Amino acid sequence: SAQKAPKWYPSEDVAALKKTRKAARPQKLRASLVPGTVLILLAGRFRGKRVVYLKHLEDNTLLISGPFKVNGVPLRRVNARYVIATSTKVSVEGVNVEKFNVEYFAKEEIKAERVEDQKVVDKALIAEIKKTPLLKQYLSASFSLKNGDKPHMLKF
Amino acid sequence: VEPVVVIDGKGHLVGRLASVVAKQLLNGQKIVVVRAEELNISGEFFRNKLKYHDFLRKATAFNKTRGPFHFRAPSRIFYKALRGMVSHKTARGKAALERLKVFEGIPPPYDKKKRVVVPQALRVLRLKPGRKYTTLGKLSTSVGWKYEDVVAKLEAKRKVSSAEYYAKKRAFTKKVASANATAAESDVAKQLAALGY
Amino acid sequence: AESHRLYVKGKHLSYQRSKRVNNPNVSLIKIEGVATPQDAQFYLGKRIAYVYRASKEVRGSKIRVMWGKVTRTHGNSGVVRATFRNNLPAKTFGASVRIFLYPSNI
Amino acid sequence: ARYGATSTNPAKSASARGSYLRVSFKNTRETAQAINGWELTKAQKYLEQVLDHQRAIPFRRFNSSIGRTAQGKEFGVTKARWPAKSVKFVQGLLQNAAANAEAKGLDATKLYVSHIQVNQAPKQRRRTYRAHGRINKYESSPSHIELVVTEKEEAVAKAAEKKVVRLTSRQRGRIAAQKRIAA
Amino acid sequence: ASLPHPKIVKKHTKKFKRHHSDRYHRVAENWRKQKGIDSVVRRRFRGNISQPKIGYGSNKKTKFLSPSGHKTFLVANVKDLETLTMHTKTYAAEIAHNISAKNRVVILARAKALGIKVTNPKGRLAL
RNA sequence: GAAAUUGUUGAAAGGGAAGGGCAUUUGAUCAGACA
RNA sequence: CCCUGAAAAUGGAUGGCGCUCAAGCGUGUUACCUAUACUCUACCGUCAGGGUUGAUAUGAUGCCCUGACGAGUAGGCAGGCGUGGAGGUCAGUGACGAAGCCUAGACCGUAAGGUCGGGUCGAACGGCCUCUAGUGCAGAUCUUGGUGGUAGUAGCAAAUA
RNA sequence: UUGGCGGAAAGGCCUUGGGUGCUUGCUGGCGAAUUGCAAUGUCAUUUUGCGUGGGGAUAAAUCAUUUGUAUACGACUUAGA
Repeated sequence: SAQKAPKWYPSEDVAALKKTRKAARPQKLRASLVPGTVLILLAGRFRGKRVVYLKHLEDNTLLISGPFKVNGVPLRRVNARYVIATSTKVSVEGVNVEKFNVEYFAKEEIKAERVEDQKVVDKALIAEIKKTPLLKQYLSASFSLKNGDKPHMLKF
Repeated sequence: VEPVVVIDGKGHLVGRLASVVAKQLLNGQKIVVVRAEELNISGEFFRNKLKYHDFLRKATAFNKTRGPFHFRAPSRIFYKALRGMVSHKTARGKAALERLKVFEGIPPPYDKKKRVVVPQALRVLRLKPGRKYTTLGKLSTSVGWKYEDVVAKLEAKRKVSSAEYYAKKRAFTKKVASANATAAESDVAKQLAALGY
Repeated sequence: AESHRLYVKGKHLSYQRSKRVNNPNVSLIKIEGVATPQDAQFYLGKRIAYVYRASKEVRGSKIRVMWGKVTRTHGNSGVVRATFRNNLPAKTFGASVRIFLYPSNI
Repeated sequence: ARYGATSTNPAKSASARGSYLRVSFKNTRETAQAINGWELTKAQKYLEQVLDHQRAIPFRRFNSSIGRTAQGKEFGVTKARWPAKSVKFVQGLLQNAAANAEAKGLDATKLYVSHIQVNQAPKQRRRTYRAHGRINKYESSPSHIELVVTEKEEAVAKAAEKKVVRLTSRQRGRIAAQKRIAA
Repeated sequence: ASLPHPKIVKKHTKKFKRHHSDRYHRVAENWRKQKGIDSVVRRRFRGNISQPKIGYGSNKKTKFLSPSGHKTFLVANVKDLETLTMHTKTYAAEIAHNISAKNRVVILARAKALGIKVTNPKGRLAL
């Protein structure tokens, strides 16, 4: 003793953390998003797939499905900020909704519990869908940025 | 805003049309000026030929070669002054100069194909009326450009093998008009002009 | 359809630079179309991605990305500024550029 | 022993040192490079054609203010000479090795030169008379010769990699759509 | 196996070469505050090298830390090893280069009976 | 058995020098971290 | 404001291209770009003020809290880094490989420099407290020794062969 | 596949007569999920190499030798079953 040795040998204590002041509050969304809206999913497996906003979850998430009969769009979580909320509006008068939460999507192929909930929810949507015109079609078709397209304009 | 871009020099202003195309460039905008022999410039014909006159004497003493080459050929010219504004002597340069072609008269792979203008660089909106101006056409001649009349023949041509493209694109589009009012009062066409259209 | 694109087309012009000293950290955006500082205001915050192609495949792809975003109006034109995780590479002055539409607000 | 950086199987190989050779280094460089990569039996026929202004040793590195020829033309070069003394050595070793290859029991139609190197060997001091009683040097550059003659072989084959795949959960469940759909 | 420190920021990762080093074969890359009256590096002009100065030190917290976050320590023999015993999260070991192979595996072994990480366990491995 | 300085080999670059700085990209190469 | 007046020697210079209801001249309005400057925060250092002996964990020349400052030739001071040998110490490393040398392998320090992976090698040598010096090199048309590009070049041609 | 146009870099443009798909012109019915809340989520077009398989063709040049309309040497110019 290549090397000597210090006098000071640090502490091996690990600290506690300071009492802190950050309370989690409830997300205030942008105002366009009302249950009954078509969205446009800007990313993911379904980038561009026009979809229907059903419920606001607690994890801030959006519970949406297209009508699975339409368009391939199951009941699914989706993030506010990867989504364009448009004008159009179904009514979403008749949908259960209240069974859906954060525990329902717990990655704890397919489930038939989840398959049945798709049919029930869709039959109430499809009904308020067949109200308007060509809407069934607008939900099927994928949205896109054509030639001379200007989002900025393009009032969604 | 496209992959290519076919400008027609005519009614231009070397000078200005000049830039824009160098700017562009440095921003990935393959461009292809044509026609040119019909460029244009501020100033009474005379000059410029005076102007020209110099960038001519400027040589290299000791070997007239290896020195500043004085092209004649409208093309080349435009070029140059284009150029001057694109830092060549680097790579980004060059990678610039490629993007740009140039011919006097619209040859083929363009006579097709559409072309455009560059307003902000049109005589006819820069100048004030009364001021004399040029025509790279003459200029080039005059400082020796064997070929102006061989262009000016292949012009007489294609101003036709065009027109007769025309009086044919136009007797078409017109029937489409006398066969486009039969079907439109149709149902489809009133909802339409409510959304617009 | 034939179109898929649910990005805005647009180009890598520059470094911020003074007449003779440049700053690789900031980059400049030619959003194809956008002509004013307003038109740019829309694309602050929206993400970017110089995509390109290496020869030797990683990671399972031939294709790579650098994740912008757009951060402010640059002067009159709705050129805009545009930190990226990594600084764009210069060879890129004139390369195509995917402004996206997320961190959305519509 | 201990040659230069070889790069071949010594079991199918034969080697040979001259060494402290008094033949010029800048010249021998040039003959050795000219023969390098050869089929041994051709090489010797090539060097015999040289002597003999039939065909030349093309000077590449140590070639300045050499004069030119039509012999070229063959090697994409203007500047080339016939350095007998260099060759004589180089074919005095090529002789050495094809006998050194025959006590290992190598096929003489394959051998080929694989690695041949020449070096500045140490000088040979001498002196000269310059104007005004000035003595200069007047040094003979000598050479360390050495060629590794070898049985040629074929291709390799390839073999590597094992291109291990480390990719994502997002990436799996794209590939999945793929063979589920089509294949 | 760390003590939850900050981030280890280094400042100037690159070596500080000496002006000229490249150009000369005589002038080492070892650093040399230039004293030249003409010098471009002294008068720091743009557009040359930076010279080393304070400035660049590295946070007192993370000084002398591998990246792991341990400070290394020279261990010639096994007595030596037995001062680190307590401070496994803060310190580490590095066996000296001028150890026999038989006395390495011993230290190696003695390491792990007590949790301690060494930064050259490769050493001189008969492999 | 050092360097200058040479010779194979291997990798790379090169339109009137080379080299150096900040910055990324690609190519080669490597540390630790994860439990 | 234009013009004449207005003539110098390589080719050529509002920096260049080029520019003509300007990209000229005069003036006015905004927006905009950008220095190591200014504002804010982090980190380094120095300097100034402060707080902390209660034993009892590790340094009281220690551990903290607050602030303001940081360009430098000549020049002064300070804290370090390294080298030869000397007293002390670690019952230190070592033929199971010390010293040296090569290493676009790693780690540490702002740095001087340290440590280590691999190869080479064959007999001695490091940390630490301290003493001591013939102690640190790029330059002196420095010394001594070596070796280049020049360059397979100049050239080896007087005295009949 | 019929017939035409075009040479300024044509290397493209138009047109007949068929063979056959898809047709969102209007109406339907199945499938799409777990790519787990985004990660370009890879579908372009560069040039080259190695073999299977459908048609085609079956040469020069350089050295050495030689000439002197040529020539410092290379180059040039001729000659040669």
